[PDB]
Amino acid sequence: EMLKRMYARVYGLVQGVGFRKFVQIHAIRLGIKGYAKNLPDGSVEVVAEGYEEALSKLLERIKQGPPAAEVEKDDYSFSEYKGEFEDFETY
Repeated sequence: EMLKRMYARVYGLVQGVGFRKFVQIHAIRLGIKGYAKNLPDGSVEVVAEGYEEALSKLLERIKQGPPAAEVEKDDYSFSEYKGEFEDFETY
C-alpha cells in the first residue's frame, strides 16, 4: 500500500494563530486531501488522505505549526485509505 488515511490532533496554542490555513497550504503543496477543524476544547484535528510519505511530511508540519503556534501535545493514527475526499478544506 502507498496510500493511507491519517488522523492527527494537536493541543496547545493552536487556535487563533493561523493553524488551519497553514495545514491547508502544506496539504495542497503535498497533494493531500481532507480537512483541518478547530474543536471546542481548543484543539485542532486533521483528517487527511494521500500517499503515506506525503502524509508523514504533513504530520511533521502539523507538529510544528506556523510561527505563532506552540504545539504541546499530539496524537495521530494511520489507517486504510478510503478515497473520501476531493480537496483540502478547513472547518
